[PDB]
Amino acid sequence: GSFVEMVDNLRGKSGQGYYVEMTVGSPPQTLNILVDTGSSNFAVGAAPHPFLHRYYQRQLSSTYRDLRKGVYVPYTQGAWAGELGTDLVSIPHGPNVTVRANIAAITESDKFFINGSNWEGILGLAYAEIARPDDSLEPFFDSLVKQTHVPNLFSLQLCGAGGSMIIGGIDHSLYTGSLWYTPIRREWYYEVIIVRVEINGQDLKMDCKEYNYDKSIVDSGTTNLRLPKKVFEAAVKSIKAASSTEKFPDGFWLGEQLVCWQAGTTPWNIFPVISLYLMGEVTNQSFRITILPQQYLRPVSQDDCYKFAISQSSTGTVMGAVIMEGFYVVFDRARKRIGFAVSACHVHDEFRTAAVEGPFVTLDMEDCGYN
Ligand SMILES: C[C@@H](NC(=O)c1cc(COC(=O)[C@](C)(N)Cc2ccccc2)cc(N(C)S(C)(=O)=O)c1)c1ccc(F)cc1
Repeated sequence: GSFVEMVDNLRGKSGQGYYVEMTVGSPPQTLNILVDTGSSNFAVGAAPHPFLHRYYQRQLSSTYRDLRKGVYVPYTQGAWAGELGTDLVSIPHGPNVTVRANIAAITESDKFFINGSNWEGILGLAYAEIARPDDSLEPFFDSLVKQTHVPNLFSLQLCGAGGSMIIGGIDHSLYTGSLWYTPIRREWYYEVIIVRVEINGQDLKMDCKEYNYDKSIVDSGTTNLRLPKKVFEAAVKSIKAASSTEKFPDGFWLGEQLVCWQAGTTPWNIFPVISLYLMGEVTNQSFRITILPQQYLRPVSQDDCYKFAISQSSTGTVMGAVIMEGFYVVFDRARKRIGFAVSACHVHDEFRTAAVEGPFVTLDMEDCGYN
């Protein structure tokens, strides 16, 4: 394939975030940067921190331009403060371009950086609406598309227990079967609409408005599949019922307790598959993505310890790495849609595999979204 030099450009594996190398300033300073579709700021550690191996030294960059303005970014998890500026930025294993991008130099942070994660900054790939301080701070990908001829599209293959970020296109070696597209409802987060949920083929039978209450977003920088409280509770009762060939403590289903098995003995087969039906591109048409326990049970000697990685949220549905590790995911910004196909690297067994299937007939899907 023609995008071959972008294949395998992501690292992670320790399970603490997927990062790409980005080269900033002049002379070059290369740092490991978290690939984050749940936010819209490009920011790098710019001062020593106990969890950082390296950081951005602005004094050493001749092309750095201080915007003389501060920035504070609080996330769902963690927060940071820094200084705004612009500098030259390239991705040595991404597109063959260099852009002048907004960069936040992080000087202070709380519960943001992760010990042993090996990433030192974050690349917010969502839209300007959710950028801080405000939507006038052009996100990196917006700069890329305005300044170059790189097509307005990227795609992500996250390989769980690195992966690929293809910028400007799609690489067919990264997936099997067909790509299925769901509309981006609104360009702020990567917002989508979930129309039905099944556990082992059994409908959860909740009003679809509950699935997207507040919103449903795709976020490569969130570990879990996060579900609204009412949805989470129903899903857990259903998953418990379907996996009742063995029992687990209450706190396991809450993420508070881990269960471990002897190496290579995890009874994947006793846990159900989970299907999310997403709005399709044609009227009354949907498709479904199906994940295995290998996706939603995340590994933490001779002992294989796992955390249940479906959790509750009060800010709507978040399709994090639990979802993304099953699939090659196409963020087709030019056509305002997100595609899913079975990943060439998703973790599975000889009996079951992740799936993307359709089409299905689903009526009144427009009703499912929150206003
Ligand atoms: C970086 C790291 N991400 C996390 O640990 C993580 C991140 C968020 C909020 O995440 C967010 O608010 C942002 C938009 N992704 C920004 C961000 C905040 C902090 C760290 C990195 C990026 C929430 C949660 N949960 C509350 S949870 C346990 O329900 O998933 C877990 C990660 C990402 C992907 C992976 F495969 C593995 C680790």
